[PDB]
Amino acid sequence: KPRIPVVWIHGLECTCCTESFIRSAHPLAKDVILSLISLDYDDTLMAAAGTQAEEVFEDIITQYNGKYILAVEGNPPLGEQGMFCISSGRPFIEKLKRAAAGASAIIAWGTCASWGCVQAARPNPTQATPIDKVITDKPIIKVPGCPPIPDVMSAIITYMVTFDRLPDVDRMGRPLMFYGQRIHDKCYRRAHFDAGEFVQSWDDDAARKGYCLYKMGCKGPTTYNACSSTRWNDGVSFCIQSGHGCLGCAENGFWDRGSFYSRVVDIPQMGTHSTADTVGLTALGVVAAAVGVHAVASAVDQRR
Amino acid sequence: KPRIPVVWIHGLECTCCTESFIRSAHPLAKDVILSLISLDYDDTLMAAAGTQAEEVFEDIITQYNGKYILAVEGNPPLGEQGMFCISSGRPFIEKLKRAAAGASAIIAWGTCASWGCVQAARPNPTQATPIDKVITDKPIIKVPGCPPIPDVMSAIITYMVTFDRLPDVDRMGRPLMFYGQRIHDKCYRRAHFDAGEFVQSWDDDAARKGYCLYKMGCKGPTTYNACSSTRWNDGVSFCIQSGHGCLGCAENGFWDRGSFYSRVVDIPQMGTHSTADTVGLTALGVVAAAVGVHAVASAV
Amino acid sequence: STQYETQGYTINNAGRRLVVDPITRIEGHMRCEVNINDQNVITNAVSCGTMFRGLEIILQGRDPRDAWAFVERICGVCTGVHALASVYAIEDAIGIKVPDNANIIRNIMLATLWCHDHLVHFYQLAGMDWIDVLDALKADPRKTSELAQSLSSWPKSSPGYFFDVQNRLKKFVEGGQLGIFRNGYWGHPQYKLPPEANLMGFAHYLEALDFQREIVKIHAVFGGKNPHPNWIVGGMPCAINIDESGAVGAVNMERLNLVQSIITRTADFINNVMIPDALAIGQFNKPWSEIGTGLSDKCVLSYGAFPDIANDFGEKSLLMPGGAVINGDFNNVLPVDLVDPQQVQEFVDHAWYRYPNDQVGRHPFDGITDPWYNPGDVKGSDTNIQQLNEQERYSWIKAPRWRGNAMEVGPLARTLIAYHKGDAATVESVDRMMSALNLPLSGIQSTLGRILCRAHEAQWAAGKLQYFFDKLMTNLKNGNLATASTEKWEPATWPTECRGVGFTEAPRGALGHWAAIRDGKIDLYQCVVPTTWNASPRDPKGQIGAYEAALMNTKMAIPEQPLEILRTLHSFDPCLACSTH
Amino acid sequence: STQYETQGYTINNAGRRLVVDPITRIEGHMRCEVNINDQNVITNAVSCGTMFRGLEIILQGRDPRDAWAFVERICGVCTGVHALASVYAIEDAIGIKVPDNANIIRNIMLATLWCHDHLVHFYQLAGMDWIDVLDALKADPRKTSELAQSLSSWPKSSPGYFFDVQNRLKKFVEGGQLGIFRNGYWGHPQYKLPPEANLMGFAHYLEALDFQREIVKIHAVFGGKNPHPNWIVGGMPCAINIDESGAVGAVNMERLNLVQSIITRTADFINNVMIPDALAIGQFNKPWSEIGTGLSDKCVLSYGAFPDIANDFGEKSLLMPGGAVINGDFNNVLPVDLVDPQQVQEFVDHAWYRYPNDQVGRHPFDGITDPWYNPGDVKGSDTNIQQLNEQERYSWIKAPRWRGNAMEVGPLARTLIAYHKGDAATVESVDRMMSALNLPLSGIQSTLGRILCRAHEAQWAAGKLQYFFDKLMTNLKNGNLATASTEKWEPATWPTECRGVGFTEAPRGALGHWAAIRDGKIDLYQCVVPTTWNASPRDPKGQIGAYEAALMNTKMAIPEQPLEILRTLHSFDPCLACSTH
Amino acid sequence: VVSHYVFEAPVRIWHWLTVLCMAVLMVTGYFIGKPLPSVSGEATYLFYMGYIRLIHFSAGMVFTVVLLMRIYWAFVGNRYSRQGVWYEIRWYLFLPIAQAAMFGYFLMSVFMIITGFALYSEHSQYAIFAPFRYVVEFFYWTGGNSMDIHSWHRLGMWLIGAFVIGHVYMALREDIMSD
Ligand code: HEM
Ligand code: SF4
Ligand code: SF4
Ligand code: FCO
Ligand SMILES: [Cl-]
Ligand code: NI
Repeated sequence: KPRIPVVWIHGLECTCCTESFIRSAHPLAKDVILSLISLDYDDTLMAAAGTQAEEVFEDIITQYNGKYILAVEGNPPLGEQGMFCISSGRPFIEKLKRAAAGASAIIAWGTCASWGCVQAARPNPTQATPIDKVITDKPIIKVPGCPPIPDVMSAIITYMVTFDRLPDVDRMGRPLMFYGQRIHDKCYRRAHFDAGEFVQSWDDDAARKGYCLYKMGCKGPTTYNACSSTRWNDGVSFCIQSGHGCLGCAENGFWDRGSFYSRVVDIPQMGTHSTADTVGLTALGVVAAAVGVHAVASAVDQRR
Repeated sequence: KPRIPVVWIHGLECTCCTESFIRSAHPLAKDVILSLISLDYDDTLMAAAGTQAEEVFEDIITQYNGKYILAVEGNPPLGEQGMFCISSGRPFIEKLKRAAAGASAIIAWGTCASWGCVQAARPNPTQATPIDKVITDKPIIKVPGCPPIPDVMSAIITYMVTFDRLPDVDRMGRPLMFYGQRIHDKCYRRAHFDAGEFVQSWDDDAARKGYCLYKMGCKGPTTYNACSSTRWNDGVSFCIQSGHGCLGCAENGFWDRGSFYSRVVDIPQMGTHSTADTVGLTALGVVAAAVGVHAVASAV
Repeated sequence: STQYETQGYTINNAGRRLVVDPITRIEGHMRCEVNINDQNVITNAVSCGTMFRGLEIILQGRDPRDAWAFVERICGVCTGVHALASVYAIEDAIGIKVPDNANIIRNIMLATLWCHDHLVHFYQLAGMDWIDVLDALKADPRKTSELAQSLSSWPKSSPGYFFDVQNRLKKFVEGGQLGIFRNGYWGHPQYKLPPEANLMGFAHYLEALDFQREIVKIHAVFGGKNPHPNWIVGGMPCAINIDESGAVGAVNMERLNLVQSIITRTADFINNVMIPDALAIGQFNKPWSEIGTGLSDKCVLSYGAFPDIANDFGEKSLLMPGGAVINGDFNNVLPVDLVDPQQVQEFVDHAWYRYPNDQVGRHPFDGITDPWYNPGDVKGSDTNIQQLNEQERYSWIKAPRWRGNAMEVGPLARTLIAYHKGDAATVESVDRMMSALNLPLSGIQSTLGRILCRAHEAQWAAGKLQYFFDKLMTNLKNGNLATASTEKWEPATWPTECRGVGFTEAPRGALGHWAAIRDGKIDLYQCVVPTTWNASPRDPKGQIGAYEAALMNTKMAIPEQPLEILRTLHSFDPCLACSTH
Repeated sequence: STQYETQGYTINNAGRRLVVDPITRIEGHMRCEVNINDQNVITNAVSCGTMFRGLEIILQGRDPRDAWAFVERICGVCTGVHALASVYAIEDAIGIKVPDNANIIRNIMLATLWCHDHLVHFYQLAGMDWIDVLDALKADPRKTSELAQSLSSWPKSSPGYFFDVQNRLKKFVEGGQLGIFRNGYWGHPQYKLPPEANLMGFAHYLEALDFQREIVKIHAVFGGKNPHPNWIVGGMPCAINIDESGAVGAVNMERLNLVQSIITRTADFINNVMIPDALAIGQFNKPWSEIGTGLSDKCVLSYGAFPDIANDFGEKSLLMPGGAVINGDFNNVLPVDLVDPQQVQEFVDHAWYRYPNDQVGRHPFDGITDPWYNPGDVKGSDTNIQQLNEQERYSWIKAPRWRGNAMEVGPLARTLIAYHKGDAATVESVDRMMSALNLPLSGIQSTLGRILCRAHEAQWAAGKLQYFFDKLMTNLKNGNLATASTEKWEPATWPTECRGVGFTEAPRGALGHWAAIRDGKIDLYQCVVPTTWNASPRDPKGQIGAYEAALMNTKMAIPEQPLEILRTLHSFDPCLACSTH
Repeated sequence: VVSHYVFEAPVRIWHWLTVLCMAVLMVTGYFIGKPLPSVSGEATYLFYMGYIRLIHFSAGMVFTVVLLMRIYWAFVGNRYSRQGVWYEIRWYLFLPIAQAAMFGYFLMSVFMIITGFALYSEHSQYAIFAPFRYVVEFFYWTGGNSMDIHSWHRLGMWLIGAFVIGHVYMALREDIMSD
């Protein structure tokens, strides 16, 4: 009958993960909090501040020691003795370590907690390091993405509560359900990528027909998430559907893999129609010069 | 300020199109009826029955002659003097003609009104014929699908009201927006297709990973709709996502194009069954024996 | 004019003849004709189906695995039930047994169809028979608020809310474009709802027409789309993946979450909008518990439905019980058998079909769908029926009879069968419902009875949805994932010659598909649909169908305005394309 | 302990020191410290941002077209505003000029952020300061119903509804797992809502936490996703196709329909749930129109936002007006210039940063983000701050000053600037709002004033949403479709060396991005964020920030329970990751 | 255009090209319809169905252009130009007909081109291919979908195969009989 206690801490973060979690459509963010788990500590939502909030924290990690789930959003800085993120007058990394040692398992929310995200991009001034580099004695589920898909977050939660176990994971620490397949492999525009039909510059004829964004630097070919399948915000849309290439925001160090707008190295591309087209025009051209000498038309289409 | 009058008739139909239209999420079916158009006649929803319903019909087609839109769902039968569908004691085809002549434009809803759908599949007992074979003097927009996607129906409606014009059509009468591209063209499982990754039998390891359904006879490769892009029921799912191949239910005579679970299918002119393979392999073995006869004729 | 007695009724075609063609707020095409006397009482009723497509004919020579797709398109309103009936039958024929989850899913599909179908009927179709739409304009919003709050814990009830609804309708009507309310029956003395209840009703009419669309998302998940979802012989296509690589390609924890949320919302809606409105229509239109009884106190039929033990259509498994009552003896609920040729029969002596001998009845395995339009002396012509000839052939609907008996099927039948069989759940649901209305048990055998049961059934169905979901989840928890059997998917593996029966309860009554296979091809496929039972013409013995029976002895207040007729008819939930196929 | 006067205030660090660390129900990490006297009145306030990531440093040497993506991740609460500020600036630098629709869409994105952000703050963050959650358990549902109905035409108001809400909360609390309400402040004498208003409030808290999710679907359409949508230098990626083949690959009539429906629902919700609750919190907590005034009656600032003429950031175009007021002279609303080095400056003599000379202020184009943590004699250690040393460096937040003046930015600022500029719309919205509360105009310059304005702003934003939509549709009607410019997309076409300013009004206040380009690379990128203004430390002259100012002279009822502190702070809507970046 | 210029070899170099394209077309084409057994895992990095699709399309090009000019030569080199008489030539030639395999072959490959390009150009390349959009409009008038074009196309393959079986005997009948 009692709900399972969850502690939710925040390090260096933009709060996009807590923002995402509450966007959940099924189950409702509301219903998760009132019926599925006992969200016992979360700086972003809780009533208690200051020495009252300090007191809830201590009371919860004490009374449910060994028994509670630790959600972490954002990451700890190591620079300047960890004081790039101060919590209750002390480095954040200390609150993390004390909460971690008392937890049974740890969810690492978003690219921040999983990998490092933006605060950890070149030159990484705060020396932000992911949770798996700081907490090495506990099970950690990495649910990456900047943010992860709300319904995926909630779905992961419901899996854990309903099935009373941790989701299956790849060698990386990511739940297999939503991170087992690349965006590029469930992309609704694959048909175009397969043909060799690409957007070449924004709002061109191609883009208007929803051709492939591969050449606008889409990084779906190397990004494991569920955006092309599950999609964002109650299945409304996702990066690619809305005309922009995948940034790869669920992938380790994606901020540093060149520009968002450039190709993508080492993904095999060979167009069905594009190549055949070139073969046809390349053969026509051979006969064109051999018998005629090229084509100066007059109608150019004629068929009406 | 006044809303545009719409007359909605039904021939031989299953009513899947009127059911679909009301599933619309945006704008709401409700909001379409109360704000966007004046749905002045619809057998399935209206208060008036009998000689009251006859009276509304007559009154609306008279008072708005030349000015109203004619929605047609289902199709007219030609057999048994058209009495396979009786309306007010008279063949349906008469009600259609009399509503058509008074209309400014015609929306042929679903595969029934567009193509013929199920009632018109072999041996076609009622001789169901599509609207465009019976009404030849009016503009007809074909919005096929058994049914068409609810939000597509409504979207087409909103296009016509907001832009005050008929949607642009392929050389077949379908609005270009949603029927300009094939399902196979915007299939989320395309990656698997070209890869060579197919479901072989239902619920197999492949099927669980959501591989291509081509080999389970998916007809998406030859079916113009928007189900892979727009999707069904507030973008929840569609045939392929939910594990079944496209039947091609927006395409002309799709009921008669072989089995649904089959790639290489019934050529209806070749009769009973006889598929491309069947007839080809029949011919192949014919000439294979015609070779046997002239080789046995080598009297050297 | 001729007169004869049948089933305790005196059928008399003398006196003024009234014609209701076309019947509206039903599925498909119906014509109704009656006779009234000096007291404006119906002494003759004529139930004609004015459409036919011929699915039975079309199906022949088709791959049995393609059949569900064809016959699903029998009806778009009861979309999916025919497919279910199909797969059921082909499996019965070949001898295929589906995996548990396949069943649990199929049952979800059906419970969903019940919830949706019943709701849409109650408001969009039947509602206006009882709710005087235009009278809402004379309602006080504050009292409408106070009323709705007294009947229901439903949140949407503010006096401001009913005021906006009223104003929007006032806006709608104000322009002279009544649309669907045009030339309606408003102000008929049989409209008995007070101003405030009319507004409360109409507001619920619109809320329902909004909410209905969400229920079918459950279909969209498993079936792929609604209307007209997808199925397979062997189980279900919608393979389930819960915690392996590529769960994005299957039914997964997120998808199941969607379903779950729709279940909760559907249950909540039915229980707090429809259910209270049903009881409230019962409250104010009370004398209708004695009008339109028809066959319901003589002969009722259920096949049974919702098999909880997978691939077990037996009594100890079907959550919705089967059985038949005849001659008003409800203490002896007889077992129904669909194979038995002396049980389900179809006479066509009054239908537009051709038999070798048209005086005998054919059991569906011997069925003959040979269309032959032939109305006879109709006083008009073949292309102009002014008045059907009920002495001869007069409908596209075949006349089915259980052991020669004329039956009523549907929600009311299901309830009496369930009740008198002793069903713990149903004895508590009916007794409290009738006690709430201060009406006796017999009050349920009526035009009002039919509406009340339908609403009860939606409540039941939505309850059952949650039950089925839970069942599915327990399997998933317990590592049971299989959704399809493929062992006998190949035709090479089917009996060279075989036959089977598919049966369930469609929202409108008892559905059966009889199918025969020969060399991988459909040899025969015959359909006996719920409305075929209810809207049935007469048979050789002159016995009348459920419809014509329920219309008899009904008092009409205004003869040219056939509300009393419409009320009685709609309460059965007519579905003509279903009945004719 | 030392004492000095500043801005009409007497800053005194003698007397008991109170420490509120960590501040909750805000975005990111904040520490607040105060001093109280014998009368329990705040005589000193200390505003410390306890986080830093260093976006300005990271951005250096990246492609300016990649910048929006990096800086969007400054904040996930005000998600998207920083991207907008970015594109604006890179376009200002290169000299880009976007198509009309691109703007209309961007304005939509912002209005959407306003609607959503404000709503979530009013309920999820600030709400509990005013609504005694646990006191709802002592409310009578019938009176709670009667109250809600007196205030609003909102449909969800049945006595049954408030009863379920109460019961669900009673179930929640009954187990000893108060969760987020654990060790809260309930029963504090500053909670002034009656039982019934508390339940009405809490029911709205949940309804809001549900509805909020739907608003962002507008982002999902155009942006692709929310949080953190996508953008491009040159306009917007979300190409539009309405009537031509392949409209399935673009923003089409169906997609626009979705957006439309969200606009309607968002407007309706804000107007009937938030707006009434705001006024109602105003009604019962009335003496708060005189507590927490701060800088709001001395110095306020707006840059301006929502350019209606495309690529025209002038006064005649920005729908949300810009301007600054200093010394309480609101009759002379001064023009703001972001290029001018004698206007926007940033002093770091009290922040953990390093300057060549730390006594001067640097305009953003000369900005230096060199982190240098150095707290000094804090009576504890470097790794254990028991008490910050406000005499020296004490925050990760830079101190920005407009012309040396300490400013307040945000909803209240925007309103006074808009009002005193003569804005026809704003003079009618404020005058009626204050007249409804029987409070004078000056009542708006307060902690309560701040909440009221925010609510008014959401109302405004949702109205403007519909406006922007319509504008976009009129273009589509008129064959105008272009969504992006691509002439200067190539780096080969950019000036070898150039700089630009991006500016708008984020939900919290005035936002500016100053960017410098050299050889297709970011040379410099500096950010001055709304909360950086508000939560600002002191400067060389010892002047205090908007926060520390609003906390001064505030009476505390219980010192160990800092509700009065939280109330004042939350009303500014703190966003610390924004303030620090 | 990616390449330019060759010159031209002897004419039999263009026969061999056909037969090769022909064979390649048939194999690949067969497996478009009845695809090989499914492969497994990580779609990004594999693309089998697509190559047997790509080779087919481009083999088609080389084939079509080789045949268009193979014909262009045949009837300009003929000088026979540049119903009544076709029912009088079959009535004194009944009173060795493998020249009706030249006509059959010719027409079959032409038929294949038309059907195939109706299918290939239907992602409307809009370029020169508009004529082939009548072919689709035809098959709809016929009774049904673009699906039929597949069915009929495939039928062409088998029928073409029949002419090969009828050729390679007729060939190896005289190649063996070398008296
Ligand atoms: C005599 C030479 C040819 C042969 C033997 C051949 C054979 C085939 C076969 C057997 C199919 C499978 C259709 C099915 O079973 O559904 C096919 C498909 C196809 N063929 Fe050909 N064909 C030939 C010529 C051409 C030409 C000249 C083109 C022009 C580009 C072409 C383009 C296509 C296309 C576009 C498809 C459908 C591919 C898909 O579904 O993605 N074919 N061909
Ligand atoms: S847009 Fe990206 S994920 Fe989609 S098909 Fe093109 S390359 Fe693959
Ligand atoms: S399932 Fe059908 S439409 Fe989808 S990729 Fe496979 S063949 Fe194409
Ligand atoms: N319900 C339903 Fe349709 C009917 N009658 C079926 O079966
Ligand atoms: Cl899952
Ligand atoms: Ni922010």
